[PDB]
Amino acid sequence: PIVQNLQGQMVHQCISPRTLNAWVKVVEEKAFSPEVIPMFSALSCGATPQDLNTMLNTVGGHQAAMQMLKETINEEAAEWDRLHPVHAGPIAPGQMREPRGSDIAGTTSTLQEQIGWMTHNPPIPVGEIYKRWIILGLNKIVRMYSPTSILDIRQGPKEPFRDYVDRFYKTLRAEQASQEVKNAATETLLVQNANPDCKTILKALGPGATLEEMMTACQ
Amino acid sequence: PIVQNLQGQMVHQCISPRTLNAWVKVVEEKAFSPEVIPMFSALSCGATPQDLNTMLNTVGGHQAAMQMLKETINEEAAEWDRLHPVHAGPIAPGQMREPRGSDIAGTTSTLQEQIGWMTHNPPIPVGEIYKRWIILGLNKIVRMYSPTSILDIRQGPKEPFRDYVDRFYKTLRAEQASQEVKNAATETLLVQNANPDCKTILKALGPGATLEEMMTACQ
Amino acid sequence: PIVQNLQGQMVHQCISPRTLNAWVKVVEEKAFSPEVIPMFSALSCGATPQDLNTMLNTVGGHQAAMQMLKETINEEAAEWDRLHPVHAGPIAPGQMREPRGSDIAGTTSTLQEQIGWMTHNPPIPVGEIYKRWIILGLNKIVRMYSPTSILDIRQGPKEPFRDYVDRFYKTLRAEQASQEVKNAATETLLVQNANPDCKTILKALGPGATLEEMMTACQ
Amino acid sequence: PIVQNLQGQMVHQCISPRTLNAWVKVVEEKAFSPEVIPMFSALSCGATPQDLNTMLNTVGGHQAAMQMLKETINEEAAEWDRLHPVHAGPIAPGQMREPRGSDIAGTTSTLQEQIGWMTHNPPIPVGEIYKRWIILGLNKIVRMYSPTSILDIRQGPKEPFRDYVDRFYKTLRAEQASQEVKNAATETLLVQNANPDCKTILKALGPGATLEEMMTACQ
Amino acid sequence: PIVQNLQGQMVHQCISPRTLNAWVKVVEEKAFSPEVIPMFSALSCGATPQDLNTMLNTVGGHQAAMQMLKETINEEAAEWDRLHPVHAGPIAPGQMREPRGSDIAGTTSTLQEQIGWMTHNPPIPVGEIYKRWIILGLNKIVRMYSPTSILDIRQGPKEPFRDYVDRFYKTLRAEQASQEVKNAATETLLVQNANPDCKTILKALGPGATLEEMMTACQ
Amino acid sequence: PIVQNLQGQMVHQCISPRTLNAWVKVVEEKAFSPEVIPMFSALSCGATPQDLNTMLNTVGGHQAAMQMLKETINEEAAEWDRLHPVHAGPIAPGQMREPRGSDIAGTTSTLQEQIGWMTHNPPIPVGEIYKRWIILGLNKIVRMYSPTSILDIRQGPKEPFRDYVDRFYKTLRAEQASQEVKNAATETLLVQNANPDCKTILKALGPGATLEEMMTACQ
Ligand SMILES: Cc1cc(O)nc2ccccc12
Ligand SMILES: Cc1cc(O)nc2ccccc12
Ligand SMILES: Cc1cc(O)nc2ccccc12
Ligand SMILES: Cc1cc(O)nc2ccccc12
Ligand SMILES: Cc1cc(O)nc2ccccc12
Ligand SMILES: Cc1cc(O)nc2ccccc12
Repeated sequence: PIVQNLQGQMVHQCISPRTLNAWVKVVEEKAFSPEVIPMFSALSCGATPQDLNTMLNTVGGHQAAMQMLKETINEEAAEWDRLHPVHAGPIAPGQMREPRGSDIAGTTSTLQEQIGWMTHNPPIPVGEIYKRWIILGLNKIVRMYSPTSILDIRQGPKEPFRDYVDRFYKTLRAEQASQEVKNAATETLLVQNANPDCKTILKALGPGATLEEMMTACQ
Repeated sequence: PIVQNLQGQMVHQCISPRTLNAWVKVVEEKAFSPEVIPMFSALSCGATPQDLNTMLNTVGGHQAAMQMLKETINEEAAEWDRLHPVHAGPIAPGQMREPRGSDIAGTTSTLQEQIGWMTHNPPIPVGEIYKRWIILGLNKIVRMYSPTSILDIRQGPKEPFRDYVDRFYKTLRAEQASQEVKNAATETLLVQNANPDCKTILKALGPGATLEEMMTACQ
Repeated sequence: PIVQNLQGQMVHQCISPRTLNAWVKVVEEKAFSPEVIPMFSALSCGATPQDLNTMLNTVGGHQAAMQMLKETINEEAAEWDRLHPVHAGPIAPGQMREPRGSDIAGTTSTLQEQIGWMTHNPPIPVGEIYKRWIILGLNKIVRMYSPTSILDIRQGPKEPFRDYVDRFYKTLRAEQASQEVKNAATETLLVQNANPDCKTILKALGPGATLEEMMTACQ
Repeated sequence: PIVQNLQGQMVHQCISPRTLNAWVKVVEEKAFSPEVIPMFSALSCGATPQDLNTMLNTVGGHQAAMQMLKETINEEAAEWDRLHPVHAGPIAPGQMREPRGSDIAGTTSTLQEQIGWMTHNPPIPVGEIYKRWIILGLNKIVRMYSPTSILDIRQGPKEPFRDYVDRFYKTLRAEQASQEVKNAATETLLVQNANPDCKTILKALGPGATLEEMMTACQ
Repeated sequence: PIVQNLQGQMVHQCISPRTLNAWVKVVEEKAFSPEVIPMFSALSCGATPQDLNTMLNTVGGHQAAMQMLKETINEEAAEWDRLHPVHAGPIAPGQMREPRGSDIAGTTSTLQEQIGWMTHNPPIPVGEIYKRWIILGLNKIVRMYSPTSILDIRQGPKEPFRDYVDRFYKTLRAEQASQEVKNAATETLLVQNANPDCKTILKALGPGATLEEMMTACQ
Repeated sequence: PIVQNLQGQMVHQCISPRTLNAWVKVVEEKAFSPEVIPMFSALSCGATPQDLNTMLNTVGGHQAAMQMLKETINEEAAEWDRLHPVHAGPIAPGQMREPRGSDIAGTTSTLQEQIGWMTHNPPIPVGEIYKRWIILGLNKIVRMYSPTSILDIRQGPKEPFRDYVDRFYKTLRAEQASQEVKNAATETLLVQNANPDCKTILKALGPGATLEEMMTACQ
C-alpha cells in the first residue's frame, strides 16, 4: 500500500502477512456473504493495483466468481478507455504517461508507474479507481450467490420475531435491496411475511411504527 | 483512524487487521451483551466516520439490530440538521464546507472531508459525534436483547449468594438501570429476591450495609 | 495510555486490541485469583482513567465484584474530596481546573482533561491515583473470593510436601497475609499442618530452617 | 528485505518471523496449488536473493519440486551469463563488481554485495531478477502437479452449474491456460462439458453470453 | 523495560502483553525445567526491578518456589547492604539517592528512582543486579525440582543410545553439573550407565572419543 | 540483535518474544530435519553471541545434540585461538580488547563487548563468526540424526514416482550430499532405485533428461 510514514511523506510499504492471511481466511470462512465486501475494502486501504491483484489472486477457490470478476473489470477498463483515451507513441523522457484501463487494473503497468500516479500532485488515484471496479464486480457476485428470494423469508409459527427479522434483513442485504426499500419494507413485506399472531399484533400498531416498536410488540 | 504520528501531527492511518478481526469476533462471541459496547468504543478509538461504518458493516449477522441502528442514526442525523442547518449552494473554492447529519454518518462525505474536519483547528469532531449516535443506538439494542426482567432474578434455595448477585447485577446492567438504582438496589430488591435463609441474615444486618458486608454475611 | 513517542514527548495513544483482549481473557481464565492483580497493573501501564474504565467495563461477568469495586472507588473518591476540595464556580479561561474524586475516576472528566493533568509539569497523576483505588478494591475482591482458610490447608498422608507447600502459600496469598506472616509461617503453621512423618522430620531440624531446607528434608 | 525506513532511505531489514512462518505454513497447507505463487510473490516483497533462498530452503517437504526449481534457476542463470558476461580478474578497489547468474541466485554473492546492487543508483535489481526465475520455476511445478486435464472436467447430472464452473476454472488455472483461452472457453469447452439440461439451456442463449449470464441461466 | 528509542536515548517502555503472556505460558507449560531460566532472562531484557517483580508476581502456581525465591532475594539484598551501606538522613534536594538492597529488589524504590539509576551516566544497573539475584534463586529451584539423580539414568536394554544420552544430559542439566563434569562424563559415567552391548562397543573405542564418535559407534 | 534503527545507526535491540517462541516451536515440531538450519539462520539475523546462546539454551530436549554442539564450538574456538592469538595482560584504558574464541562464543565476553565489536568500524563480526560455528555443528547433528541411507530409498511397486523422488531428495538432503551429487544422481541412483516399470521408461529416455522430463515420463 501507499502510506504516510512517521514524517508525513507518501511511500510504498509491502503488504503485510497479517493483511494477506486476513483476506484469505475471510474468503475461506464467509465466501461471498455481503459482509465480505466491506472487509475487502478495509483490508485494501491504501492499496496499489498490484496489491489489489495480489489479494484477488491469493484466493484459491471460487474460480467461477474470479472469472466473473475479470469480466467486470474488463468492462470497466473498456469504459475508462472510452472516456480517457491516451496518446499513442513515445513517452516524453522522464515524464509520467497517462494510464489506460489495463494500467489501472495493474496488468500493463509496473509498481513504479503505479506509485508515480498515486503520489503525483495531485494524485491520479489508480488504486481507488480499480478498487471501485472490483467492488462493482464483487457486488454482482454477492447478488448471484444469494441463495433465497425475500419472498421466501417468512416467519415460522414458533420462530421468535427477532430471528425472523434477522433472516429477512440478511436476505435483503445479499439481494442488494436499496436502503429506501430496506426502510420501506418495514411497513410492508416484513408484516406480510410475519406469522399470523405477530401479523395481528403488527397490523394493530398502525402505520409508521419503527422497527424497534415492531420488535417490542412481537416479543 | 486519526493518530498522532511519532512527531506530533494528526494523520490518517488505515484500520488494522487486528482491530477489524477483534470487533467481528467480539460480536460473534458476545452478540449484544452490555460489555460489547465499551469494547466497540475502545476498538474505535480515533475512528473516522468511514472507520465506524466499516466496523458496523463487517458484522454479518444481527441484521435486525443493524437496521434498528440505522434508524437511530437517521433520527440523530435529523436532529443535527435541525440544530445546525448548512448553506445551500456552492462551496467557497478551496475551503471546508459544514457537515450535515449524513456527512457525520459518513454516507455523503468523503474520507478526505472527514480528515479535514477532524484535523481542523479547532477540530469538528465528526468521528466522536457519530460514535455517540452509534452508542445511543447500540444501548437501545442491548436493552432490547436483554432476555430477563430484574423481577425474575431470585436466589435459588441452594444457590451461593455470590452467584445470585452476579446474575442480579448482570441483569440490571443489560436492562440499563441508572447507577443510582444499582447503588439503591442493595437496600431493597436484592434482599427481597434473596432466598429465605440469606434474606433472614440480610434483614438482621440492618440498613446501610455495603454489598461487601452483605456478601460476607451470606457466605 | 500516555507514552513517550520515539522523540521523547508524552502523548496519548489508543489502547491496543492486544491489551484489551489480554485483560478480558485473563479475567475469563483466572477470575480473581491473586495473580490477576499484578497482570491488571501491568496491562494498564500508562493508562488514563478512561483506559482503566474501559478495562473494567469490558469484563462481562463478575458483576457482583464490579459493583463492590464501584463502592470502593466511591469511598476513595470521597476521601480525595475531603483532602483536596476544589473551588466552586467558573474556570479561569484556558487554564486547568483541579480534579475532583469523580474526575480521577473518569466519570466527570474528559479525555482531554485527563491528558492535560497527566502531561502537566509536574504531572497530576490521575491515572496512577485511580489505579491505586482500583487495586485497593480488587484486593478486597481477591480476599472475598478466596475459598479456603489457611487453617484448613493440611498435608495429606500421601501428599508430596512440595504439593502441600504450594497449596499453603497459594492460600496465604489469596487470604492476603502480610509478608511478615508468610516469612514467619515457616516456623509454625506450615509445620503444624504437615502430615505426621514430615512433621517429625521438620520438628528435628530445629528452628531457623529455610523453606529450601524444610523442602529438602521432606523430599 | 530492503525497505524504506521512516525517513526515506533504503536499508536492509531482517526477514520477520511472521513472514517465515506464513510461507512455511502456506506450503504445508496448499502445496503447489496455483494460488501459492502470488502468495510467495507477496511474502517476498522487497526480498534479497538471500531472503528468497531462505524462503525456499525453509520448506521441508516437496524436495522433488525443489530439485526441479534448482534446475530451472540454473538454466536462467546460464542464460543471464550468456547475455551479461562479466570481466575476469581483480575488482577495482572499493568499487562494485557486476553480478553473475550465481550472484543473482545468491550462491556466490554476499548479503553485502546484494544490498550494494539493490541500493545502487540506479538499482541493479538482483532480488527482482531472481524472483522472476523462481516464479518461472514454480509455475512449471504448478503445471506438473495439476492432477486433472480440462477434458475431464464435466458437470455431473446433479451438480450445481456453479460448482462445475468452479472446478473448471480451478483446473484451467493449474493447467496454466492463457487468459485468452480462459475468456474463450466460455463459448466452448465450458458448454460442451456441461450436463445435458444445462447444455440445452446454454446452447439456446446463443453466442456472446457473459459467464454471469450463463451462470444465471443454469441456476 | 528501558530501551533505546529510534533516536538513541534510553527511555522507559511499558512491558508488552506479548512478553507478559509468553512468560506466564512458559511457566505453565514447563514449570522449572532448566530451559525456563534462559527464557526468563531473554524475556526480561532491559527490565526494571518493577518489571522483574511483575513477571514473578504474574505466576499463579508454584508458590512454594516463589516463597523460596523471596528468601534468596532477601539473602542477596542483605549481602548488598553489607557491601554498600547507604547514608541515613535526608536526600540532597533534586539529587539521586544510593540504592539499598530492597531498592534493587523494587520493594522500596519507585519506578522513577529505578529509571534514574538505570539511565544515570554511568548507569547503576539495578535491573541487571536484581536479575542476577533472581536467576541465582531460580537455579536453586531448578535443582530442587530435578526429579532424578544421574546415578539412576541407565540405558535400557532396547533403548536407542541417542535416547539414553538425551535423558542423561537432560538430567545433568537439571542437577546443575558444571560444564567440566558434562565434558568429563563422556569418558565415564555415560559409559558405565550404558547397556551391556553399547558398553562393550564404547569400552573398545578407547579413551578420548568425542560424544559424536560414541553416538555413531552405538547407532 | 544489532539493527539499524529508523535513522541509520546500528544499535542493540532485545530479542523478541516472537523470535524466541518461533525457534523453540520449530525445534519441537521438526527436531533436526535439515530445514531447521536455514530457519535458525533466519531467526538469528543480526544476532549477538548472547542472542545465539539464548536461542540454543531455550531448547529443552535434544540434550545429546546440544552437548555435541558444545563440542564442535569448542573445536572451532580452539582453531580461532590458533589463528588469532591475543595479548596477555592489561587492556589499554578505554580501548577495545581482541576477542578470543570463548569471547566469540559468548561465554567470556559481555554484551557490551559484543556490541562494541559488532559496531566497530570496520565491524569484528563476532555474531556471524559464531553463527558459522553453530551451523557447522548443527549440520553434523542433521547428518547424525538422518535415519536412512540413500541406498535404501527405492520406489515401491505402486508408489507414484513423484512420491519416490520426494523421499529420495529428502534423504539426500539429510545425508548432506553435495549439490554436484544431487544434480548427478538423476542420471543414476534415482533410476536404479526406481521400480521396474518406471526404470524401463527412464532407461528409454536416454541420458541428459531433466528431472522434470523424468517426472513427466513416469507420471
Ligand atoms: C485484472 C486482474 C489481474 C489479476 O492479476 N488477477 C485478477 C483476478 C481476478 C480479477 C481480475 C484480475
Ligand atoms: C449510516 C450507516 C452507514 C453504513 O455504511 N452502515 C451502517 C450500518 C449500520 C448502521 C448505520 C450505517
Ligand atoms: C468509576 C467506574 C466507572 C466506570 O465507567 N466503570 C467502572 C466499573 C467498575 C468500577 C468502577 C467504575
Ligand atoms: C539457488 C538456490 C540456492 C539455495 O540456497 N536454495 C535453493 C532452493 C531451491 C532452489 C534453488 C536454490
Ligand atoms: C522482592 C519480590 C517482590 C515482589 O513484588 N514479588 C516477588 C516475588 C517472588 C520473589 C520476590 C519478590
Ligand atoms: C558456547 C555455548 C554457550 C551456552 O551458553 N550454551 C550453548 C549451548 C549449546 C552449545 C554451545 C553453547
